[PDB]
Amino acid sequence: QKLIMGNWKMNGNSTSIKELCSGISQTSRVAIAVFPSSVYVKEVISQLPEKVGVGLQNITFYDDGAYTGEISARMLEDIGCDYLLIGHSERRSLFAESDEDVFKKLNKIIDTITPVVCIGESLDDRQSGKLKQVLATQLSLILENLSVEQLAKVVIAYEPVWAIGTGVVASLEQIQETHQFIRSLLAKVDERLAKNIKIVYGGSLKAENAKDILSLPDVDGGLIGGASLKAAEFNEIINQANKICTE
Amino acid sequence: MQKLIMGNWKMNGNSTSIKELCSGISQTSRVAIAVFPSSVYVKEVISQLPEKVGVGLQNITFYDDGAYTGEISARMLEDIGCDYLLIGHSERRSLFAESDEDVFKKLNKIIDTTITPVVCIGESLDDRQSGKLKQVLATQLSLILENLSVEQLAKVVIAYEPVWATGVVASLEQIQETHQFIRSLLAKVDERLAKNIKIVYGGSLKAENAKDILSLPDVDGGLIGGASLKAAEFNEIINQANK
Repeated sequence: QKLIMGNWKMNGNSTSIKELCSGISQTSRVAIAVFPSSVYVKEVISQLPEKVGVGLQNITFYDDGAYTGEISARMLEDIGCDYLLIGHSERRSLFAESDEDVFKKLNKIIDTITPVVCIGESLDDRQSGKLKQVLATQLSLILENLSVEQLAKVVIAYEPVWAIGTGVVASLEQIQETHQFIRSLLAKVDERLAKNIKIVYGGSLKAENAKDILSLPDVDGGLIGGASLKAAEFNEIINQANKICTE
Repeated sequence: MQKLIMGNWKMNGNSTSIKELCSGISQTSRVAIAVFPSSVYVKEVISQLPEKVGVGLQNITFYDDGAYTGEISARMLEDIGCDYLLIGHSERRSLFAESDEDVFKKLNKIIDTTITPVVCIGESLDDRQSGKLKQVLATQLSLILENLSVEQLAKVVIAYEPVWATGVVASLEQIQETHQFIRSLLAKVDERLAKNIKIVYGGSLKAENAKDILSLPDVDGGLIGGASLKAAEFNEIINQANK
């Protein structure tokens, strides 16, 4: 179940999305997903087959009621969302989403909807040797209070912020190094699940650099960002993971 | 007169609980009505509510379209067909650290559009009982009344939420002199502008107090929370505020 998903982010409109969902609709035992903006979710699930998983890029761990401008897990399931994004760097950097905020939202849907826990270290963290410290911290509340049965449903979406926006390139060794380390943090709890948990890379992925990244031994797919906005591109990234996983 | 009765469905309801709400609200004169559903339910409300009833979004951002998850834009506000937008609600200011500097950048984004912004203001129990009410209220409109022209400050709605009032309820005449004060602020900008600006009241606008609160001299409309979800009590308040 090679998990290839696309973060659409706040980009697009009603027309550019319907033109894409037709283009997105175009494929062996793999897993493709899409996270559109909140206002377009019911349209997107209506323009795609259920084989494609659809989710939202953020909810709120509050129960329904006096909470303005927010969406809940119960309002998440009513739309028909299969997955859910948790802990994105931009919600963490531009809105100060803490590790406590991540675990609260995760606990809402953990026993239901496959969660997508996003993690990543900053550029100052990697240069100051805070690499392994922060990634263990961003995993503390998850691995300390949940079980193998709940851990298996969690999908880690590693996105290295030290390479996003900073322009600093990411060699395929340090990509494999971090994915190998993230898996080792789970291996400290259970290795049979750690070796069969989907840790998808959420850095800069394009159709040009598609292979040699998914081909790495510790990559279970990608959390594609800007490249996922185009069908001829996203479906090209689709077909790459399809062929390399078969042979 | 003219009343702007608006319903803010904060974080409530489902598709089957909104269809019955929309069709069930559809039963007014030259008196504007608006509805604030969730972003995951906006087009469902557009598909079930009449044209003359406004449908706005609860929260957007000020950043342009780009690498921003979990947010909604002013374009997505316009492309989705929203006629209104709620700005500066006390819950987003309390629980999610929404600042006046955020309120202004989001308001300034949509003021040049056909969308009527609904900027919300209000002080808590600490502020008014300590006399700070005049300060913590002029602060929140300070940025807005600064850079916005008298023409820009038109079609801007001031929703005053009495956050200071659980069992205790804001007194009736204790609201009129409050709505009188905030208009005397824009009276320093322009008396005429402060004479036409619609200022609604963001409190427990329940059915058994429809006329009285809306009959206060400086109450230009209403932004209801819990009773907007029950269309029977929602319709009656618009019906008891038809004139």
